[PDB]
Amino acid sequence: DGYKIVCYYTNWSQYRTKIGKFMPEDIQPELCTHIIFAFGWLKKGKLSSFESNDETKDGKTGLYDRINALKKANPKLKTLLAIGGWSFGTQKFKEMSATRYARQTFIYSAIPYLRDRNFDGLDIDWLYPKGGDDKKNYVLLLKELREAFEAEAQEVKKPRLLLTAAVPVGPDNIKSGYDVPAVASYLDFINLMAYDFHGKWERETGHNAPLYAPSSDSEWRKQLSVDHAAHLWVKLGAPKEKLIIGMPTYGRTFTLSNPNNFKVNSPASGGGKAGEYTKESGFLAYYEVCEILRNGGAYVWDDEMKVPYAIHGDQWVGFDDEKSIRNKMRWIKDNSFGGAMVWTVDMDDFSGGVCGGNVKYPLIGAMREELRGISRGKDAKDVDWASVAAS
Repeated sequence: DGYKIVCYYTNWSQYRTKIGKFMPEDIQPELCTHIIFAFGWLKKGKLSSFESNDETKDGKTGLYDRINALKKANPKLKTLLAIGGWSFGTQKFKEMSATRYARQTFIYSAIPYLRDRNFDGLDIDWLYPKGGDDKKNYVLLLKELREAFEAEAQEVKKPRLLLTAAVPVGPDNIKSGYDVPAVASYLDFINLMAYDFHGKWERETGHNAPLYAPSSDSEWRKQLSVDHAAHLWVKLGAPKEKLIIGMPTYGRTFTLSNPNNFKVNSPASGGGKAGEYTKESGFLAYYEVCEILRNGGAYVWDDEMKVPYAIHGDQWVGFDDEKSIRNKMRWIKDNSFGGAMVWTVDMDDFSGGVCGGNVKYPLIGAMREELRGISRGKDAKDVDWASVAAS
């Protein structure tokens, strides 16, 4: 019971190098209440593996089992397998949801797939259903999934498989694809993707996940905040306690058109340069932002948005730190939402050796501390970037 801490683990984090290298055993069993495995896949209309080393074969334990092995040390921990995401696209979801036969084919493939691999549930990450057909068919998919999960539980006399989904924060995306009252009814809980509010696809700097929109925001764009998105879902009929609010352990980066104009909503020429470990322009892991702040980068706290950004030369990154995360946890409690979701567990300072505070998982550890009252350790102090970094 209490607030949830829902952590996404991404299987491609296994390929990162040096400090970035992450494996299932790097997760502390007591860190999260739920771990979601990103991702499974779809083949011939049925739930399947993303990559062969997810599976256990011949002598060799796969990633699925290494993640689920965490439940031996913490029997209260729940695991789910996610299907979807950006690589997956939309066409495969369209075809799988379009007819009852295709939906049932997926569903009766999904139940044994999960049970045989000791998963406690399924997370749907269709990004995104769009238009009237998708809007109806998505509901039909969740309805028939929940239906079948309910029946299975009673027949096998085991706790029912959980059904969850990751959902968008953009008002237009929400309106086009989501019959919210029906969607919420069939889901156990809802992982609100409260990040990617801004990024290199825009011509000015903007924060990845502002709690509140800056005053320099046009009036369309002030809709783009964590606060506005979460309350929009409530207004549309989602129960507050089913809303698990996403928290990014990453930032979105820009290259400033002029290094002297570095505030939020400043002209940008494109994405920030790629980090060594995540190798993606416009994007940095939290521990990559830490490296910047520990090597000459300047830190700005925006008291309007209640989030920080960092500047180094013409490089600009909007990210979340221990300060903004704790304030967001207070906002979760003040609004009675269901808990925090994290994207991802593998981009926090999981080794505890990069950001300088010598605490493993400073960000997620802070979430657990604020929401579930569990200490990060005796002398675990937040990094005060205001004094540590430049200004």
